[PDB]
Amino acid sequence: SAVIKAGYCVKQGAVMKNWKRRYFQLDENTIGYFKSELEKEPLRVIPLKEVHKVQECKQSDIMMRDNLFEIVTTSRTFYVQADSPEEMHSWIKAVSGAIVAQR
Repeated sequence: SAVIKAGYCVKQGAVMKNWKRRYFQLDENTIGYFKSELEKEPLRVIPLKEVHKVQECKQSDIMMRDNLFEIVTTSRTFYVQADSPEEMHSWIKAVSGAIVAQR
C-alpha cells in the first residue's frame, strides 16, 4: 500500500470553480489530494474502484488549461492540471495502471 506516485497538480474547485495547487497521492487503492505535501490528512480520497475514466480532458481548450486530465466518478469529474505534458501523461498512465492491477 505504498505510494505509487505523488506530486503537486492544480485542480478545479467546486465552490467558485477556481484552480488551486494541491498535493496528489496515488496508492494501490486510492488517489487523494492534500492541502500540501506536509499535511497528514487528505482533503479528499477517491477510491480507484469508483473511477470510471482517467484521461486527457477534451475540454482543456475551453477551460483554458494546458496539460489537463480528468478523473471521472459518478458524482463528480475532477479536473487536474499537471505541471507539464510529461507529467500529465505520467499521472494518467500511473492511475490507469493501478486500476488495471485491481482487475
